[PDB]
Amino acid sequence: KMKMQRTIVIRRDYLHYIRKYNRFEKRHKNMSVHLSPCFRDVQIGDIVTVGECRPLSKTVRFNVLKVTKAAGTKKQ
Amino acid sequence: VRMNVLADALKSINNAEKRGKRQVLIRPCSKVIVRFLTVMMKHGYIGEFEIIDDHRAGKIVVNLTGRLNKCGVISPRFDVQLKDLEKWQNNLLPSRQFGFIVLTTSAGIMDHEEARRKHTGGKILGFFF
Amino acid sequence: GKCRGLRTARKLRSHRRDQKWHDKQYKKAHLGTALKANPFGGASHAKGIVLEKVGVEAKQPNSAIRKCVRVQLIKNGKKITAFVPNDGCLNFIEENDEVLVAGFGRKGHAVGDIPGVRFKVVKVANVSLLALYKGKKERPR
Amino acid sequence: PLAKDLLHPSPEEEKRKHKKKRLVQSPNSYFMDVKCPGCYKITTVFSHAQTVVLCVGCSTVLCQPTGGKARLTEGCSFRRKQH
Amino acid sequence: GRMHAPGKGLSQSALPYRRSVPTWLKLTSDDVKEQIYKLAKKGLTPSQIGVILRDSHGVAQVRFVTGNKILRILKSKGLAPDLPEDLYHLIKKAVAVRKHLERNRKDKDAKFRLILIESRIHRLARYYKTKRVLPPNWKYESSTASALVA
RNA sequence: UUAGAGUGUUCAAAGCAGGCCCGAGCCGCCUGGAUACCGCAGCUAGGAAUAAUGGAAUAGGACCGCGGUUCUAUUUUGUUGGUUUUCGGAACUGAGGCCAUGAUUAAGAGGGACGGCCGGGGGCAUUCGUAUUGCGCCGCUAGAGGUGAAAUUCUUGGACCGGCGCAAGACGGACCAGAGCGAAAGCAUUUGCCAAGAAUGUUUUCAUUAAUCAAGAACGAAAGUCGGAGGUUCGAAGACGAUCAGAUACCGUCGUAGUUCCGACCAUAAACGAUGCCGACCGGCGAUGCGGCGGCGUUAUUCCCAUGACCCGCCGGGCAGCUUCCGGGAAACCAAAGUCUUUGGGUUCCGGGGGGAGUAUGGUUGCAAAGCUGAAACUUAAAGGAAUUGACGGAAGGGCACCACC
RNA sequence: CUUUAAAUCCUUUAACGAGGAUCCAUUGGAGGGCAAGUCUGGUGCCAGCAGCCGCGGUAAUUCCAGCUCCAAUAGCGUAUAUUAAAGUUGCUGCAGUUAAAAAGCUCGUAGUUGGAUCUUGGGAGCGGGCGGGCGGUCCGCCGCGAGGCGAGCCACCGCCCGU
Repeated sequence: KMKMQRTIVIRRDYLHYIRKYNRFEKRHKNMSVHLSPCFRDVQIGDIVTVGECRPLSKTVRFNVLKVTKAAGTKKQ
Repeated sequence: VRMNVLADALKSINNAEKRGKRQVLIRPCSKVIVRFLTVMMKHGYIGEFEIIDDHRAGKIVVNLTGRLNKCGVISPRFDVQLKDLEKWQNNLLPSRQFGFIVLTTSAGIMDHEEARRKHTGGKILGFFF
Repeated sequence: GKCRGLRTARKLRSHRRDQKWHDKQYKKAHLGTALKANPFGGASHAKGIVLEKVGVEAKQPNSAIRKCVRVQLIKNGKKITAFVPNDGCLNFIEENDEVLVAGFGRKGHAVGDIPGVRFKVVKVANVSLLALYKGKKERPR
Repeated sequence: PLAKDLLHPSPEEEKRKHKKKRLVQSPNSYFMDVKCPGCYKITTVFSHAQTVVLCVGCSTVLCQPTGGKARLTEGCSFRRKQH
Repeated sequence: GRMHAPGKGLSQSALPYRRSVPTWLKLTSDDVKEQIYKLAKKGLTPSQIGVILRDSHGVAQVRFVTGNKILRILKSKGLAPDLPEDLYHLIKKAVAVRKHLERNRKDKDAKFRLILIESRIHRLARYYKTKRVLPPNWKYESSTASALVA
């Protein structure tokens, strides 16, 4: 999501292992992170690397350090 | 459609061994399947086979031999943390004295006795005895 | 005929968390309505006074008149029928006696010829019903 | 025990199987030449045609696509399988 | 088996093993590349262009004698269709049926076949949209669609 | 704490304790109280088979090349203090370069195009065939219908029968089959028209686009409901006549709803193959439908030729059949209900003894009928499937007997 | 006496302290499952027993008792919760034609699974090491210091087999 100004909402997929079966179970937990207001040109659906921080807000703890996907997208 | 292309090949020889034929052909081919049958041939469980080549896929012919009893496949491709390996070869094998289970590994595909010496693990493929 | 996948651990799990409910040996023991209708509060035994003494017949194949007691509990104030298991030990039971009642021996079911009675009597006014029979004790008169 | 070679079968059993079920699959058609009746500009034409062909040397139709194999209007020289 | 009507059909073509020039008629890629344009300009989908080159001209496969298949040729020059050749026809069948459907209302067979065909198209849109051939903001309407097609 | 090592708490459960050497002469010595296990998550570092995932396609990697702008200083006579250069780097910018210049194959996966067909596939119009009922006209007569037997019924107001026509509504007999198509319910008069579809045939195209499926959506026989038009036959309900002890049933004469048609609701059937979908493999055989192929003779033509119709075979996909100890199963049976303790191709729904019950209540859809979702209290020792022997049949096939008949 | 703030019990030495009821062993059974009586008296579909199948209406192997035997032995039955048995909750591991059981059929989003392919190949290469026939050797017998063998302590070498 590219909603409310100066912060974005990121899904985060990962696998949880059930002990009983020998099989995994997909989950996901999505969290808000601040942003550098330098940035337009941060599309959605693209990977990002995020770092920990002091509790910026009620639900804003992690903060964005560098975005990581532009080649699999449109014109140069 | 076809999903576990290892599974279909093994059932193709297993059903052909039960009848008593000498040769059998399997429809698809792969390194996973070629490196599989070589494990059997390295133990003498089968004869000597040929790998027809095309541009499409390749189709292996195998010269079966009356030495293997059953050639199963185990899916999904599990893990073997080398502490579960002794459980597997006791609830999936006829006995400890004979029969081997093949499990893929960071050092190639190899039957479990190889895994113990190279002291590693990895995902599991199938079994024969 | 199965899921058997490798990222399917949830479906194998929310299926068995669903089909367990059809195991009546489990639906009873894990649903609050099963214990609620138990005259005992799930207890092993339950005291309660005797409000009359009645006899009850036997089923078709063999005839008799099993002797019983209409014990009312004090825990819930319910009313239950209690078999008096012994040979002619309905002479020590009397009205307003506070007898001790136990499960009959089939975990909440009748047993044999007795129709609809799931409870037997172990003590009578704080003396053992076995003790009264063999005579070791004696109920003061 | 019905032990027969699936590697070296007769060149005549291979016609007793589908276009796909042979040892190494190969099309059942064959590219053929035609002498263009009345003229000497010899053109190529595919045996299992699904389209007509019209000859400036004839001004009349040459091959007629019917079913799954072509039928030629007038006989001509027919080379085959130079591929 | 098929995707919507049952039956494990099997009538597909079968390429030869030999990957060489026919060596009966070369007419090398300079001619063919500049030849396909005449057929593509005259108006023929890349599906039909292979026929006329195969049936009369004589070509094993355009991918053999020339460099690349009939779309990669038509991609560079600027003769790639507006819509992919399989999608364009699927809309035609979806449009003609809808035309017949607004007249013969109780023709329950068409009202069914239209449901399969709109499902085929919407499956191709959700595939092309990933491969960037079609823009993300594309949407099949069933009303604005007949204006795209003759 | 579990495991386990060392140790004689008299043994053990335990405990982390103890053993020497001598009166004691040393102004004491030797030691113990360890190890493994402790997922999942986080950190670290070797392995890179399998499984995700990535990279230059309308230009991108390479060559410390020669050019601009714009700036950030280190330190040289000015030790410090202000000014100009170059270098190094950083930002955008000018020509050609070395790329073997970058696009794996095209699946007995799939979509799509193409060609000749095929099919009681679907819709709309068109057309025919007898039959039934009604009626007009003419003929001859006294009975006609109907059942096991009759009667209600039909005629002295000429019925039933025979002939020529007229009107109506339904229905497609015989051809019609273990034959065809459709997802299933289902579909059979000639002709036309509209649009679709499987299968084959392909040295065409795209290059993974595909399998299965909660929530959701289209179709869903019969019956039933709502409005309009028609109502031949049959006909729930109804009134009668019979048989019966009763017969508000079977049987017979009438007969409303209904049956058929156009427009909407309803979403249920032993809607059955009581047998999920897709994919692979394991026996033979004679035929059947469609397509294409190879064929020697015949028949339609005066000519192989275009093509039918016969006749011999092959290949794919169908509906199905016969046989076999491949192999399963409780067995009847099964080329799937096989490849199942020698169990694991992928995926959906669903059952846990019988009854209470598919009931009560709650939610929800429905004009109504009802449909979907859906318990417990209590009760019970058996409910239930296949085969085997008998008994029995107002069940058929043979045969005998005056305790049977003629 | 010892133990311990103080006593208490075990431990150590005293004076007494066993002839069958002294110093007396039970709790549940004897139809089957399930070890052990087709023994005697009573009761007569009564009393009652019995987890279940079942016994009781004149000969009760089951009731009430006597005798004899059986189970566990300072413990043993009863009640209920619970685990194994349970392949009757089944991921290893269940079933669905008829025994309960597959939506009427199709489409289909979440969800699950997804064809093939990027040295699936060698060198008298170089060397270290396990066992192994080997050519050699320090080495061990043998020999006359002219000589004969390679495996058996020690292994070494160029080489092959053993994935």
